[PDB]
Amino acid sequence: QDLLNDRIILVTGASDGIGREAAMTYARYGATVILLGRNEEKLRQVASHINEETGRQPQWFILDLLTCTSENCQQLAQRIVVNYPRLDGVLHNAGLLGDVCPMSEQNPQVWQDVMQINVNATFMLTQALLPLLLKSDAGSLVFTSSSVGRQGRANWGAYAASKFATEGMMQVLADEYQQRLRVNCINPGGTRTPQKLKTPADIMPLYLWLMGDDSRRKTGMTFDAQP
Amino acid sequence: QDLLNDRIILVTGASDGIGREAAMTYARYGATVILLGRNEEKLRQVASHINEETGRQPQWFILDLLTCTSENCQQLAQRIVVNYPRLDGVLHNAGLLGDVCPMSEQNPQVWQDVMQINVNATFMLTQALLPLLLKSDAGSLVFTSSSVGRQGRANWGAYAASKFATEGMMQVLADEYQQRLRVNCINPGGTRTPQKLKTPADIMPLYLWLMGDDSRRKTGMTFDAQ
Repeated sequence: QDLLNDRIILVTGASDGIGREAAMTYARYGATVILLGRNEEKLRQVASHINEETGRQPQWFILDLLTCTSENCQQLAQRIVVNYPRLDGVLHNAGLLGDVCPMSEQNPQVWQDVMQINVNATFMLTQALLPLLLKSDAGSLVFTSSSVGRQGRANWGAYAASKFATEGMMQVLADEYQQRLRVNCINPGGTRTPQKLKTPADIMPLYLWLMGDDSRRKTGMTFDAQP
Repeated sequence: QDLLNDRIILVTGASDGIGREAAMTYARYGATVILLGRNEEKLRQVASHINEETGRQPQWFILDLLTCTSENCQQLAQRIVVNYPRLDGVLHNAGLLGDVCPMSEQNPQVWQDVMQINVNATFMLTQALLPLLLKSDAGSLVFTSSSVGRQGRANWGAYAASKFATEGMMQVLADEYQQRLRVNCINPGGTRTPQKLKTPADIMPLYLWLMGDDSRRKTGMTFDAQ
């Protein structure tokens, strides 16, 4: 089907399970996909597979969210502007889980890395990409949340803190961009990272819906890809 | 009165604003207060005023949440252990507001600093002080939140993200320390940097209540001062 024909969508963390699947799904539904990640070799392989499966070859760009500066993000936007006239969607799928252990045991360097990737670099990249999103007829900006971004639970430490921060950033952005951008979060749920869990392919309907026109009047919300 | 007699309470950001008022109020109600802050001159001043009002002189310790490492926080806790048998309360009042302006205009350096102070260093200091809090009969740990930690609103940028993170941290801690610590947030609301708004003295009732016995086994909650 053709939901995303003539839509240009950037996917971060594009080499991991959910990111790869989202990139492939968007391409299957007609999108021009841009892959972002740390490792050129993994991105090239993802792009090659998408091309084989869809006839569409995504371009890719390198950014390491753990260490990037705002200037690096601005340079990435500049590279995008040479080849693309707008972004219709940005899916922020990059992330670090970090330690799953009590607060008394959480490693402080790991905590700082989780916050730096999930919150600070995600913010910096969003800022760099807002002008391109504003050029869409209806840009859609999607962050990745978690159940522990809405109710903190024991052992989830930095990840929980970072996903609450993500919900808050999303809400601030949605308020600022009423009638200009749609800004929402997806909680993928527990995914096949065991036969008890759903696979990334199973949770794709919500990923598609948030990028297609059916969700144009939806902003400021957090959605569960499962339940 | 004597609500806080024989309670040892550590207050961060004690050298000004709400922190200074909370330290002075707790001491007036009988607490043994420990002042934490970045500025020695100001901490000495506050300690001197408290002594004038109570006849008991609080100790102070220097910690700068913008710059401190985990090891610095551990060393601070070692210094407290030399002087004190437990902590009955920790009130995290230190924070940075940062930029109030649209997300497209937020300065990324200021954003990083708001997150470092309000989230990372607040976490690292909490971690260092947990063993002391567990030595209380009923330790109470209190974070500072905001209305924009529950509903994000335009222009509040890093502060909002950091106060959302603060609510999440509080909730994780409250879940881990069920039946062991009281862990809650206070949203002070709009207070003194203006003549129209409440002063820090006016919002103290909630700050006292969370440290006194009448709030025992209230945990995992966020309160408006309000």
